[PDB]
Amino acid sequence: MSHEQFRAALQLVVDPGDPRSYLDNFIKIGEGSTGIVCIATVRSSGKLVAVKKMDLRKQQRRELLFNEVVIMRDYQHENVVEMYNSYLVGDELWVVMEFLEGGALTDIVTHTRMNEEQIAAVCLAVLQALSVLHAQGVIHRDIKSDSILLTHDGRVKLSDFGFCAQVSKEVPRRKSLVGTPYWMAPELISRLPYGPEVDIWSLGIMVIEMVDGEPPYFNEPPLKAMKMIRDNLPPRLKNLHKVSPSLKGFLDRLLVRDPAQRATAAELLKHPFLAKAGPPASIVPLMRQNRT
Ligand SMILES: CN1CCN(C(=O)N2Cc3c(n[nH]c3NC(=O)c3cccc(Oc4ccccc4)c3)C2(C)C)[C@@H](Cc2ccccc2)C1
Repeated sequence: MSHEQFRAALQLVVDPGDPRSYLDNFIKIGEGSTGIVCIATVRSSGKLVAVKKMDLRKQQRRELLFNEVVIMRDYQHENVVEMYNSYLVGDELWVVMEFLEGGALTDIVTHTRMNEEQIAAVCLAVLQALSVLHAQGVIHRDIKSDSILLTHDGRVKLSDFGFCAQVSKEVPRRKSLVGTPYWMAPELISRLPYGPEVDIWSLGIMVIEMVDGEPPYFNEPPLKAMKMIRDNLPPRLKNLHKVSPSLKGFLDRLLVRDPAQRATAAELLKHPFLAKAGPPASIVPLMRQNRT
């Protein structure tokens, strides 16, 4: 797919018109894997939203970007970040999405230690989203703390579907090497046909993040960690004894090398560990703006 076929295809699935017609005061707040993030205001209502501006000339696999807009444009789930509109502006894809005040889980796991009630709440939210997604044949493929956002009141939402893929009866598996090194499933690194189960492994790594503050082999270069993940026995927790038997049991069902033996999102939703989940209000204290 050439650059022009890409822009054209993109132009075909994005909203027509210029967002500058109803969006004001754009203000950069950060950036991502291939662009920047800004906050803006909807003219008519004064409602604040977040805008993801992506550089089309920096997309490694531009097919994946197309998949993100097509598959998730109208997606609606309480634990999934909502996309309002998308626009093709020159050589940039602008995606207008909801603004989540709580930030990403990354900032939390790297500056504080969550209790088990907070961890269960996060796992539960992510698992509710994945169970619905997986049932529809949608695989996220980039589960990690960075992909998890929080609302001001503590609700958990899955975002960053930039690496997502679709499977079906006709095409039950994918083989693309995608995701983030430290969180990649061993079967995916091995380049073996894989399915939704890879999200479950990545989630397990995110659990290690919540307990330890970082994923396994985080002290190793990405390509080296990938080799270790693919060839070594499942990773272990540094703060092993600081977690309960319930959390350890839960984790053991996530980090199973053989995907056929790994638990599924649906099965995990009934695991005793998630019964400890606290309400959204328990997540609030974790946010940077509220941490001491
Ligand atoms: C690694 N990814 C995380 C998700 N991002 C998003 O796509 N975001 C972030 C975001 C959104 N809505 N509301 C927020 N809130 C904050 O970002 C948000 C809110 C409050 C606090 C905060 O952190 C902070 C943490 C420490 C210090 C200061 C701030 C972040 C959307 C547009 C969905 C990705 C962007 C992207 C991807 C690809 C290409 C270009 C851009 C990057």
